[PDB]
Amino acid sequence: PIAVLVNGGSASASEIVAGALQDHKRAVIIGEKTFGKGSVQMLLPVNKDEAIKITTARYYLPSGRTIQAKGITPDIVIYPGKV
Amino acid sequence: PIAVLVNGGSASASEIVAGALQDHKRAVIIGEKTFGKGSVQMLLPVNKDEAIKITTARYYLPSGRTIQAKGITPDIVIYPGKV
Repeated sequence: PIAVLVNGGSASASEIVAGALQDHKRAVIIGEKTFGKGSVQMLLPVNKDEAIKITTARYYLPSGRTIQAKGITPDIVIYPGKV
Repeated sequence: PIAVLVNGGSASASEIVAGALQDHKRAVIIGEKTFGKGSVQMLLPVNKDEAIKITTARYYLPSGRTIQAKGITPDIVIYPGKV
């Protein structure tokens, strides 16, 4: 058994696991909505000493739905607080 | 699926339904510890018009443990409050 905890501070790779497991029903995502990330920033030179960091592609979760920019909705939504 | 809720104000076949499901893994008891009260009382006549009210037997949960006066310990323990 698995139980992944996510919140508004999770991005990119931490959303791939939290979304591939949820789409495969391999875990229960608990927490809040995740920080929308999931775009790769390829660095390529342009000038002799300067370059550009430009978004090139985005990767989508096993279903097909995209991380940008909705994020992951946990199955059991619960905000942080005292027990 | 089932999800039973119990509280310290439950007893006397409120722990037969909760206890039997818990021992058969048919539900997930949630709440606080129940008020331990398991016993059978009868009114055996002893004299012409005098009788005694004496407990003779209790009911033991499917496992074989007793309700009086341990009660039912929920699998998930929480207390009343605002989420």
